[PDB]
Amino acid sequence: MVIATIQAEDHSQQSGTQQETTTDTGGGKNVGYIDAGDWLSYAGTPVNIPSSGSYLIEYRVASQNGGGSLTFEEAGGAPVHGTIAIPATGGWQTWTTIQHTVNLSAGSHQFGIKANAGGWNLNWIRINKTH
Repeated sequence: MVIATIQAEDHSQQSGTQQETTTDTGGGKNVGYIDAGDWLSYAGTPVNIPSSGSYLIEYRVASQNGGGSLTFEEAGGAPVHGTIAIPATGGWQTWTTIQHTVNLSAGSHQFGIKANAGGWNLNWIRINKTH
């Protein structure tokens, strides 16, 4: 069950990145020019987590050469929720959905993404119930 979909370009603050048109399904925009240290804050759009427990976080990503990774966290960097490696997809507009699980506490969250290593683009993020 889907808690939220957040388009990557709908950040309230960012550092180091730039938006561009995407040719992924649904069109719109993606965030690109992502490098180590860069980040995206979604603090302007808090997401309500109905109950404490496991949530599946999905990322719609593209990467020419692989090697990237990100940290999913509370905006500001604490607490950190999880990390994920971003695989090569073979092109900057060749898209795939990756996922991992995190524990989240119940209540209103302001999420952020920190790039630990670049080389990837981001279309959207989706937060899902598991349990």
